[PDB]
Amino acid sequence: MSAIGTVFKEHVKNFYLIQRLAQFQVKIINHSNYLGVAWELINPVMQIMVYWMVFGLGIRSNAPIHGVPFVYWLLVGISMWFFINQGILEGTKAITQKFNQVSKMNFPLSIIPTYIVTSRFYGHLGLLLLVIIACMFTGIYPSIHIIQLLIYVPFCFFLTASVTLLTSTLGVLVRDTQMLMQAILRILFYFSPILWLPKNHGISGLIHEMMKYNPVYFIAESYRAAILYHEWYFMDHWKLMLYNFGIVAIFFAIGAYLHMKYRDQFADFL
Amino acid sequence: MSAIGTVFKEHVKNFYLIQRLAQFQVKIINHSNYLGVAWELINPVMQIMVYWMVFGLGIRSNAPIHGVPFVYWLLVGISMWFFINQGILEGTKAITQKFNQVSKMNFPLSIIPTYIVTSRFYGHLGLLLLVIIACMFTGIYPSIHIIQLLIYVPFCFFLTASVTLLTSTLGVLVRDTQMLMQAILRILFYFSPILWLPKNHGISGLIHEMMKYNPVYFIAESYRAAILYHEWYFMDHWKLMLYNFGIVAIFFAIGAYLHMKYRDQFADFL
Amino acid sequence: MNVSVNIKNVTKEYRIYRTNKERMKDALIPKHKNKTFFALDDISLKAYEGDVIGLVGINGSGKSTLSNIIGGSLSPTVGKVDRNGEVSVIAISAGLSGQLTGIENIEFKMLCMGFKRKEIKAMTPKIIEFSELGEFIYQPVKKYSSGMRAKLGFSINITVNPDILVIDEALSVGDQTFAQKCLDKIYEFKEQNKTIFFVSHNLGQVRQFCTKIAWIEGGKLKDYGELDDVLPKYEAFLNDFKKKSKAEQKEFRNKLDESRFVIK
Amino acid sequence: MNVSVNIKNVTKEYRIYRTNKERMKDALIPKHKNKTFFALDDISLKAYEGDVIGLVGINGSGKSTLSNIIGGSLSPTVGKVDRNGEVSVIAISAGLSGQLTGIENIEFKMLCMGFKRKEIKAMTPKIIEFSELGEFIYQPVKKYSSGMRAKLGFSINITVNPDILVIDEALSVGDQTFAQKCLDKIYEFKEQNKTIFFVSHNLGQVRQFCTKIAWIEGGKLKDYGELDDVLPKYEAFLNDFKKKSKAEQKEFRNKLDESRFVIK
Ligand SMILES: CCCCCCCCCCC(CCCCCCCCCC)(CO[C@@H]1O[C@H](CO)[C@@H](O[C@H]2O[C@H](CO)[C@@H](O)[C@H](O)[C@H]2O)[C@H](O)[C@H]1O)CO[C@@H]1O[C@H](CO)[C@@H](O[C@H]2O[C@H](CO)[C@@H](O)[C@H](O)[C@H]2O)[C@H](O)[C@H]1O
Ligand SMILES: CCCCCCCCCCC(CCCCCCCCCC)(CO[C@@H]1O[C@H](CO)[C@@H](O[C@H]2O[C@H](CO)[C@@H](O)[C@H](O)[C@H]2O)[C@H](O)[C@H]1O)CO[C@@H]1O[C@H](CO)[C@@H](O[C@H]2O[C@H](CO)[C@@H](O)[C@H](O)[C@H]2O)[C@H](O)[C@H]1O
Ligand SMILES: CCCCCCCCCCC(CCCCCCCCCC)(CO[C@@H]1O[C@H](CO)[C@@H](O[C@H]2O[C@H](CO)[C@@H](O)[C@H](O)[C@H]2O)[C@H](O)[C@H]1O)CO[C@@H]1O[C@H](CO)[C@@H](O[C@H]2O[C@H](CO)[C@@H](O)[C@H](O)[C@H]2O)[C@H](O)[C@H]1O
Ligand SMILES: Nc1ncnc2c1ncn2[C@@H]1O[C@H](COP(=O)(O)OP(=O)(O)OP(O)(O)=S)[C@@H](O)[C@H]1O
Ligand SMILES: Nc1ncnc2c1ncn2[C@@H]1O[C@H](COP(=O)(O)OP(=O)(O)OP(O)(O)=S)[C@@H](O)[C@H]1O
Ligand SMILES: [Mg+2]
Ligand SMILES: [Mg+2]
Repeated sequence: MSAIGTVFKEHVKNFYLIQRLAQFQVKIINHSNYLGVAWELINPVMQIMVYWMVFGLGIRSNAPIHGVPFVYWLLVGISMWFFINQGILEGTKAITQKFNQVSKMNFPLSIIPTYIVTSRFYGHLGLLLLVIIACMFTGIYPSIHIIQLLIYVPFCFFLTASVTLLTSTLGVLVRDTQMLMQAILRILFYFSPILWLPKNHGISGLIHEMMKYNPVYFIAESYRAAILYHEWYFMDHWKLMLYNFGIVAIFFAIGAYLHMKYRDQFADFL
Repeated sequence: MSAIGTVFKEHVKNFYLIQRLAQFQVKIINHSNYLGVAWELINPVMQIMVYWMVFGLGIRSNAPIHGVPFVYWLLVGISMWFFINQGILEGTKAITQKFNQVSKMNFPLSIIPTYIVTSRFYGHLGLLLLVIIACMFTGIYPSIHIIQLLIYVPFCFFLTASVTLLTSTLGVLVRDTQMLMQAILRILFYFSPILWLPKNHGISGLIHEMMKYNPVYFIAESYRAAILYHEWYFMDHWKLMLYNFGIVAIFFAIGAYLHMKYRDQFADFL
Repeated sequence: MNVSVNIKNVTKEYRIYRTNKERMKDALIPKHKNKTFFALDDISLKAYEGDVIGLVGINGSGKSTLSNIIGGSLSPTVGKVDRNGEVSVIAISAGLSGQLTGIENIEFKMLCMGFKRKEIKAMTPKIIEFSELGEFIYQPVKKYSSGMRAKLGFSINITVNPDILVIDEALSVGDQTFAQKCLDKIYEFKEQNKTIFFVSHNLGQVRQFCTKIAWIEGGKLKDYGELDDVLPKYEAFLNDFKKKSKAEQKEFRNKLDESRFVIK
Repeated sequence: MNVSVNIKNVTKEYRIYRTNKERMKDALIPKHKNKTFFALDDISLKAYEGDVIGLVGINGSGKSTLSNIIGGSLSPTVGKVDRNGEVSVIAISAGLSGQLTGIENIEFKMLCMGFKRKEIKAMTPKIIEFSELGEFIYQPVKKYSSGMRAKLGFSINITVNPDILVIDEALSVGDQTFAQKCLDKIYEFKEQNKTIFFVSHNLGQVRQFCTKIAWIEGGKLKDYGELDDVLPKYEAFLNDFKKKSKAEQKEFRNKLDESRFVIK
């Protein structure tokens, strides 16, 4: 219970520090590019074009889903994926390559994976703004239901930050854990509603029912209901939202306890 | 023409150097793992299980293909993928992070992406041996047609090495090029016969005809004909093999010219 | 008269492995016996306010381990360190990024040392003036020379105001025209009565700077006391070592390393 | 009497950018005018066999640029370097990996310097004996101390046999008990009549080691000649610089940097 308060207080008095270090990390990883920090926008867009060419034309021949054309349906669903994948991949190893540069300084050590996640959250916010503007060009305009993004986008950030806070400590203690994340993230990607809906294709009693336990299913569905379908998603899916909040709380609790136990000994595992 | 002979001679008097530096690179990237260098085997196997759970059970309900069960069909087809993806990804940036440690030594600079590729080729060879042993357990035994692997596995290595030799020089001159490879490799992955065959699903006149221009289609099909189907693949697909050899020769020619032109100036672009 | 740093029975032990099989048995078996190396072995010394303490000894003695334990980066296996006051370490390169420009590195390193936004905006220009980089402060750090990078790192690192200061291997930095400013800044740190720990092999700077000597030999505190009492004995050991044969020096190194290794 | 290194009109120019927009215009426009920095400006000196040449100068003068141009790592923008003989550079850390053990680093670094398998297997044990690491030669290099890593890197680097040798900032390495062996090895390199280029700020080692001095000031060869002719004038410049005011030193630095920057 002291671990929760410690990690929470180190996150709340260092909000500007997290934002500025995330901006510096964005400038660091894009320094030698001619296009600069625009690649954080360009590379997900190219991957989106690849995924629409494969899973839209090759699988269902660009058929509409729920009265929405497939390109915008996929565009709202895949918007948070690149952030989730990149934040979980890069911030699992964040303390592994960033502890030694702040070890001799009095630094809040629990915010290192958080700013590594925020460096991808910037590109997520830019991509989401472009996705909303691109959805404006068809006839899907923002209704009153779009203020649910003020709940859903911070939820995606907090899920990524809690998972990253657990997996960064586990990666320092066992390096093998970072190798596990490649298979884990493909499990989270393909077993989700982002590229397909298993209602008009195959079995719903096993494939679609087990997809609800993925937090990705809630995040993609919630953004689609906020942006595309113009419905309040929490009227019919409040139990799923409660389960997702419990998942976030459990990940944050276990991650905050493990970090407080091993933070003094991190030089030993590195 | 002097560039071709120069790169070829630097590759043929440094074969032991390439092998030993590749072994050292394998030991370097797996040093802190408890399981050691076994992760080069374990992580593709876990990804194989994910891809069979998704594209085998979810898409076609583990239906057999060409008289072969889907798990072994996918197992022979996906064996070279992880090597191709990892070698093209890591060796595009090989001169970017490895030039400065050999810049002041008299070193053959064209073999750096080659040993970075060979470090993944070791795990490819181990995975292919396990795939053949796993295919033995059903009733598919090695016939006389398996000596085509002595042509096809070096072809996969040489394709990866030629593409890597071009893309390493382009990455030093323009860093943006390394950002392009993420979308390019997904294009090469999904538009191929590794996870599906577009004959029993959809259009063959456009999707399946354009898949022949992928070198991946030849490599997966050739391994399957050598290992599973027990046929000589070059009787019916000699034109495709000639096209693939021409692709390898063109990639090697353009990569060897660009490397010879900019190798003295690499410190300038780094 | 008031104790600033109190080190009581500090021991640092490292498990030593040759294969991955040994590492895995030690991790998985609750009573596995393995080779253990004593980087430090029962160190007990206390520092007062205004003490400038020089850590001397041969390579691999354990003075960087003791300095990192004092600075808080490294945890003791056994014993406790009690510090009254803040601790700062002068290591010039820890926050420096080649990709960032010199102006960007000053803010990033200063944020990582814990300075606030108004403080960084206040003391950026005298850091720029002290570094004397000129037009290259808007250029990336990977385009610098080694002396320019060292000057920028020292200019950022010298702006701390701790109670306990730890300096490793460098009182000064740069060429001959820059070293006197570094000496003046370090002597200004000495003038405000701060506990300074100095780790170096340069015995001239140690003699002209420090007031107490902590001699570390083989993970143990060989001697601790005043500079004029302890430093001539370390110098006598140093001149006595070169007058031995190669077999005698190898015997001394083997006898030193025999006690530092133990199966437990 | 025979020329070993011949440097003729060597100039190194670097394009200087502040934004990515300037970098992109220079790349895409055939006659774009941009700020250019002269790291070196028309250097002409020739070295004979047996010459030990010290490269002196203030920070950012261009002596590492000239040493990398001589060593072959860096290409001149203009001019030519003609070398009769092989060139080796003593840089201790270039092949050292923390992940590799010291025994593994010796083979990896030696393979990267271009030694053959039989040569590496022949001279591994005297490298181990020279490094004096003991039991830590089977331990990973990231577990070393800084002096141990420096000793291992020097022990691997000292085994080259070139015609032209380039040494940067370190004749010796380690503590006081190890530096004499490094001095003996470097003096043995001097004894077999090799052209040695030495780049350092330590004027005592330069005076006791070198026979000729190349003074570099602001990217230009200020003076080149015998040690007793050129080194007292560089020392006189060094003592003259500290007796100026801060405004005079800033004026000298600005006048030095004014000629090195040009729009072209
Ligand atoms: C690089 C790009 C290349 C792409 C590579 C190609 C691979 C594409 C795979 C195609 C696929 C994947 C489904 C996706 C699953 C996603 C969940 C996974 C989640 C796991 C984590 C999509 O096929 C879909 O599934 C159904 C299959 O028909 C169909 O459903 C409909 O069924 C109702 C009647 O039962 C119907 O009344 C109602 O309208 C729908 O409900 C859908 O409309 C169809 O789009 C699987 O379907 C396979 O393909 C074909 C479809 O036609 C099908 O072949 C034939 O079908 C007809 C004769 O049978 C014939 O007429 C077709 O001409 C011929 O084709 C195969 O037999 C089938 O097995
Ligand atoms: C695929 C690969 C498979 C193989 C993987 C095998 C890896 C297992 C490693 C075990 C591990 C990882 C945590 C596990 C994950 C988190 C769990 C939850 C995850 C849920 C999502 C947990 O080790 C923890 O160590 C704690 C030490 O405080 C200990 O605390 C309590 O312990 C006792 C009461 O039990 C009690 O005496 C103690 O006082 C308590 O404090 C914990 O009980 C113990 O679990 C870390 O091991 C630790 O490593 C340390 C530094 O190397 C090492 O300390 C060093 O000390 C010297 C230097 O200073 C030097 O001598 C050595 O360098 C080393 O000895 C520890 O000794 C070692 O244990
Ligand atoms: C998404 C992002 C979009 C933006 C991307 C824009 C990037 C474009 C960059 C252009 C680029 C990349 C090659 C292109 C890719 C390969 C092509 C094939 C690919 C097929 C798969 C090609 O630049 C090449 O440079 C050669 C230089 O020898 C030149 O050769 C001939 O040139 C003339 C006759 O044309 C003739 O006078 C010359 O003598 C010939 O030798 C080539 O013609 C020219 O193409 C590299 O630019 C080069 O960068 C160099 C170091 O920074 C720079 O030298 C430096 O000199 C000083 C220091 O020493 C210093 O002053 C500066 O540091 C810099 O000046 C070069 O000047 C510059 O040109
Ligand atoms: N993580 C580690 N695991 C095992 N041994 C270590 C580790 N870190 C340091 N050592 C050993 O601890 C001993 C002393 O470490 P240091 O304090 O760095 O040496 P030192 O006294 O500073 O000597 P220098 O730096 O060469 S003057 C050396 O023998 C190191 O090899
Ligand atoms: N890639 C580069 N781009 C631009 N300027 C550079 C680059 N590399 C070096 N410089 C500049 O070139 C000048 C001289 O470089 P160096 O030779 O490294 O300096 P130096 O004479 O060795 O001085 P030291 O190392 O501090 S004693 C410095 O002003 C550097 O900032
Ligand atoms: Mg230098
Ligand atoms: Mg040290």
